[PDB]
Amino acid sequence: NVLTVYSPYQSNLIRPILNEFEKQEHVKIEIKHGSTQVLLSNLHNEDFSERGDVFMGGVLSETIDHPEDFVPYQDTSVTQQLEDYRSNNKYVTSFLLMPTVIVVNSDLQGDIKIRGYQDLLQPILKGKIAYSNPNTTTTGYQHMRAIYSMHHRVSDVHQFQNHAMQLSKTSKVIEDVAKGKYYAGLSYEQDARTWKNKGYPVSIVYPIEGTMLNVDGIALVKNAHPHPKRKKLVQYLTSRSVQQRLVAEFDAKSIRKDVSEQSDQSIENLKNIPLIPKSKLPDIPHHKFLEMIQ
Ligand SMILES: O=P(O)(O)OC[C@H]1O[C@@H](O)[C@H](O)[C@@H](O)[C@H]1O
Repeated sequence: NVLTVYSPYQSNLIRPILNEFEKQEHVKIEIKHGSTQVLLSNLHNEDFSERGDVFMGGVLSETIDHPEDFVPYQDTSVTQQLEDYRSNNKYVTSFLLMPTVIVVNSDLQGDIKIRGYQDLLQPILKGKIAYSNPNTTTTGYQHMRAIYSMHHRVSDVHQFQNHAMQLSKTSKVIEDVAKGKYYAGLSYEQDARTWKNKGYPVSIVYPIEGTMLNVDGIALVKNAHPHPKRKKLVQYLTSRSVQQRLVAEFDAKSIRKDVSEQSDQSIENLKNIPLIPKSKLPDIPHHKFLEMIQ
């Protein structure tokens, strides 16, 4: 009856289009939410027979520690995807492009300038910046990579961590910044846009030193009784019309070549974002980088 999806995404991004899939395909979709690595660890310890069917969200092509929990599968539409971001992981289909961002409370900021990671180290901001657990979250892990990528110095990562408060959940960062508990935080584009569009005093900052771009992925979960419509769901989520819907409604950044680019107001087009070049990312395993910065 039920197709189960693991997703670190928030409900407001995926519940509507997953509802549209229910309406079109007459299948009931339930979502298991959580931090990326928490979902992957819970999935790993799940019986084959209780497991869900699809994992969507997170930098799956680079942070799946147990490939034996997934089925080798990429959607056929990878041929229509942007050349620079096609998954090199046979278990993962690229789904969305998600810039990681700095979020600033524009009511608390005042005259303080925050242009990137270096500005977060200003003494006035000490202990008043937040980020999420790099061991459990995609956002915290990708931000620590971005800081390390600046000069490939672990001391830069430690300097930031000694300056900021680590939170358990990524979405707690944007909530506490938007509500005025912190001056700034390390978040991602869609989560920042959710609260800014709700009227909260939130500024979205793309770090001038280099903005990490997440290639979010979709993967089929190895279970005993896979729902036979799960490949239709992956095709649905990576299709042109559905990707166009995500772009039009959320200012999402599509993985496809044949979908519009939309950067309403303070959301920036990828061409105007100082992305960290691939050549600056050292190609270091997920677990090893976490050992490096511990
Ligand atoms: O709670 P998490 O693990 O940070 O995940 C929440 C989100 O983080 C972003 O960085 C990713 O681009 C999203 O795909 C999603 O994973």
